[PDB]
Amino acid sequence: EIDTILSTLRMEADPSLHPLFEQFEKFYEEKLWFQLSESLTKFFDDAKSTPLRLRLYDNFVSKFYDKINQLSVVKYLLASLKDSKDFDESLKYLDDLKAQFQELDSKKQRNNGSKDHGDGILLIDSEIARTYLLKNDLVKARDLLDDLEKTLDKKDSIPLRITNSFYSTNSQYFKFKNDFNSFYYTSLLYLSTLEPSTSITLAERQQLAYDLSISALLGDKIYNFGELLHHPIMETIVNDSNYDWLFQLLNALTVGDFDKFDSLIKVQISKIPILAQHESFLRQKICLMTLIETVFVKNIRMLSFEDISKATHLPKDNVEHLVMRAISLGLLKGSIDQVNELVTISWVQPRIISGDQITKMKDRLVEWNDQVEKLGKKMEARGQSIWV
Amino acid sequence: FALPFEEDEKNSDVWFLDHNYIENMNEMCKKINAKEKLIGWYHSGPKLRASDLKINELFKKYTQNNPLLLIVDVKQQGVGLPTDAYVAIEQVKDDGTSTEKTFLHLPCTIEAEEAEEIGVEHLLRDVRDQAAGGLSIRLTNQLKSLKGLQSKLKDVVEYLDKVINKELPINHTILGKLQDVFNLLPNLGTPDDDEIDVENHDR
Amino acid sequence: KEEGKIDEAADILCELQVETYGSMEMSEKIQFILEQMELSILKGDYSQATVLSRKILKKTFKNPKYESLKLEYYNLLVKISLHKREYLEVAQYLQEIYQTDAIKSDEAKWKPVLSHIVYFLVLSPYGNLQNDLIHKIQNDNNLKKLESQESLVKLFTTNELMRWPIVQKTYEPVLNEDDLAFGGEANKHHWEDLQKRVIEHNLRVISEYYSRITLLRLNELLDLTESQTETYISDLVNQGIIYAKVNRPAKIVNFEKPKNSSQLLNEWSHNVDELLEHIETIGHLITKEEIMH
Repeated sequence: EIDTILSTLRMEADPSLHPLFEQFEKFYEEKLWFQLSESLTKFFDDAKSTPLRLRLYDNFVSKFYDKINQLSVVKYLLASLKDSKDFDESLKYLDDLKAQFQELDSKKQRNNGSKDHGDGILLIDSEIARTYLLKNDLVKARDLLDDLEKTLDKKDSIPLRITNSFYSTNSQYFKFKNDFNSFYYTSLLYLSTLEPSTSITLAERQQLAYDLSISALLGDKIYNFGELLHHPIMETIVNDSNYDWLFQLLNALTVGDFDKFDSLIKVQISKIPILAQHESFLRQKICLMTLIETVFVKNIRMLSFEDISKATHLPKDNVEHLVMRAISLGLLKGSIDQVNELVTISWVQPRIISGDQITKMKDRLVEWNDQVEKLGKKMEARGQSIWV
Repeated sequence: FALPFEEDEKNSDVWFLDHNYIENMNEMCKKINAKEKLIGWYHSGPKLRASDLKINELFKKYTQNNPLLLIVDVKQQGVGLPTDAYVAIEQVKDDGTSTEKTFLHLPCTIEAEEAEEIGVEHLLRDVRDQAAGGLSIRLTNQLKSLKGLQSKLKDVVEYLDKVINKELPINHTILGKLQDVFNLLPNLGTPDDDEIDVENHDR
Repeated sequence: KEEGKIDEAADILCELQVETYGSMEMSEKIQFILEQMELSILKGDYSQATVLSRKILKKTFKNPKYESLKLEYYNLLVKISLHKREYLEVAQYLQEIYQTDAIKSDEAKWKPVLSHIVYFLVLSPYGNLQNDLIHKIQNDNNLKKLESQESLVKLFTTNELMRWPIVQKTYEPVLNEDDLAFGGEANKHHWEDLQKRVIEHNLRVISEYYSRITLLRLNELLDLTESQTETYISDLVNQGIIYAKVNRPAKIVNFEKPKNSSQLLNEWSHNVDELLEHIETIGHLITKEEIMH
C-alpha cells in the first residue's frame, strides 16, 4: 500500500538514512505509531536539504493524525515547507490540513470523550501569515496575525509551543520593515518562551542571533543588554569571527569606554553597510548610556555640565543636545538648567541589573538602617515612663 | 470549612484531597446564604509551599475564577500579616526563563462585615495593639512605626547580599522597586526640603 | 464673467437662489447652490460665501447618491477658508475628503489629499484640535506610502530642539512645486507662517525641559533678535500655552509656573507616602523568591 513508496524513497536516500526507513516499517508491524512519530522527526532534521521530505510526510499524515498528536503533524509540516521555494505550493497543504482538523474535532471527541483538535488550527494560522511575509505581502499577513492574537486572548490557558510560533511570525515582520526596537522586544518574548524540543538548529541560532544583536546596538531605547547573556543563542556563540566583534561592541557599549569603542567601529563601517548607515544613531547611543549609568551609582541625582563634558569627551555645547534627547526618549526625566549649569534628574529608567549595581544598592541601605536605629534609641529613652 | 486532606513526608508532592465532600458542601450552604460560592481554598500555613502550587490546579478546575490561596498564620510568628492573600497566575519570568506558575501577593486587608464588628469589640477588653485614639496611643505608635520600617528594610539587605555571594537568582522586580524608592527620597537643600523646615516653625 | 460686470451678475443670481424652491428637486437645489458660492469668491466677498455654504446642510451629503456633489462641496469650502487663513478648519475639511470612498479606493486619488492635510495641520497654530487630528494621520500607513510627508509631520509632532535653517533647507525645494500649499504668491505668506510655526513648537519644548535658561541662548535658538523673541514669548504666556518671566537686562528667562509654599509641601508628602508602599511589597517578594528556589 504504502510499502512501495517508502522503498522508492529509501533507495533515493543515503545509506546513513537507510536505518531510519527500516525503523518506520519495523514500528508499523508492531502497531505502535507513537514510536513512529519519534523516528520521523529525526529523519526530517537531516533530510530537509534533500527534496525527499515533501513526499515522505504526506503518506503518514493522511492516515494518522488521531493515532498521533496534533503536534506531530505540524512538526513535520513546518520542516517540509521550511526550505520550499514555491509559496503557491506551500499554501495548498496548509489549507487541506486546516479543514481536516476542523472535521476531526466534531467526530473523535464524542466517542472517546477525550481529545481536542482545535489546538491544531491555531498553529496553522501562524504559518499562513509566515507564508504571506515571504511573498512580500507584509500587510496582508498582519490582518491574520491580529485575528489570531484575538483568538488567543479568548483562551485562559495558552500554550508555549503555539505562542512561540506566533511571537516568531511577528518578529520576522518588524525586521523586514527595519524597525530595530520593535523587533528586539518581541524577539525577547520568543527567546524566553522558546521550547525545549526545538525546531531550531545551530545554524539558525546564528542567523537569529545576528538579528537580535544588530537591533540592540542600533536601537535608541534598548539598554537592556544582559538578556543576550541570559540566552544560549548569542551567549555561547562568540567564538566565530563574525560574532567576536559583534559581542565586543555590546561590551563596549555597556561599560562606557570610548577608547575601545573607537577601535572597534572602524572595521565594521567598511565591511557592513547596516552598521555604516546607522553609525550616527549608534555613536550618540554610547553617550546616552554614560549619562544614566554614572548618576545611578552616585547617591546624588544631578550632575553638572562639567562632569558630562569630561564624561562623554565632547563639548559643553553637545551636552545640551544629548541631555535633551534623553528627556524626549524618556530614558531620563527632570529639569535642565543652563544658568546654574546643571541637569537634575527625577527618574532613572529600569535596566537589567549587573553585579556592581547591586553592591551599590546594598551600601545605600546600610546607611539608611543605621539612622532609623539612632533616631529610635533617643525617642525610646525620652518619655520612657510616660506612654499612658 | 475544613475538608479531608492527607500528607506524606517521604515525597512532599504526594497528598489526598477529597472531592466528594466538596460537592456536598456547596449544595448545603447555598441554602444557608446565596452569597457563598466557591472562591478558592485556605491553606493553613504558617508558610507557602511549592507543593501548594500543585494543589491549586484542583481548585482551578473546580471554579472558574483564578482561585484565592489564603494563608492563615495560626502559629503567629510574624508580628504583622496573620493573613496573606495569594492568587496563582501565569507570567513570563526574568533571566530568559519560561512561563512559570507563580503566586502573586495582593492586599490581604481586613475591613470586616457589620455582623462581625459587634462580636469583635464585645470580646475585646484590651486597649488594642493600635487604635490611634489619644495622644498616648500615637506616641507609642510613632516609635512602633520606626521599628517597623527598619525590620522590612533588613530583610532586603540580606537579599542583596545573597545574590552576589550565595547565588539566589536575580529577580529584577525587587531591584527595580528599590530604584523607585531612591527616586522618591527627599534630598536636603532642595526647595521641597527647605519648605519642611519653615512649616515646622509655623506649626 | 467676460464683461466688467462679473460682480454685479453674480449678485443678482445669488439673490434668487437663496430662496428655496419646492419646484426644485433635491439634487438640483444642492447642485445649483454650490455654483453660487464660487461666484462670491470672484466677487471678492467672503462673508456672502459663508452664508450660502450653511444654507445647504452638511447631513444632506451623507447619502451615497449625493456623493458626486459631496466632493465638490468640501473642495470649494477649503478655498473660502484658506483665504481667510483659518488653517484648522481646512485641515478638518480635507480629512472629510480623505475618508471618501472614491478618493481612498483608487491608488492615486488619495495621494495629494493626504499631502495637503499635512501642510495645514502643521500651519495651524497649536490648540488641542491639532493634537488629536495630527495623531490620527500618524497612525495611518498611507503616510508610509509617501516618504516626503512622513518626515514633515513627525518633525512637527515629536519633541525636538531644532533650528530654523535646518528645517527650512530640508523643505525649500520640496513643497514649492505644490500649489494650494506653499507654491502660490499669497502662500509665500504660508511659507512665511512656517517659520513662526516651528518656533511656536520650540517654545513648548523649551518650557517643559528647561526651567531656567539664559535669554541670550534662547535668541539664537529661535534665530531672531532679543526684541523679536521677547514679543513672541509674551504672545504664548497670554494665550496660556506657557508661563514665563523675561528679563530685559538679559539676565535670565525663567520658563516656569511658580510654585507656592503649599504645593512644595504637598509634593513632599506624596514622595514619602509612596515610598513606604514600595518597601512593604519588596519584603513580600523576597519570601516568595527564596521559597520557590
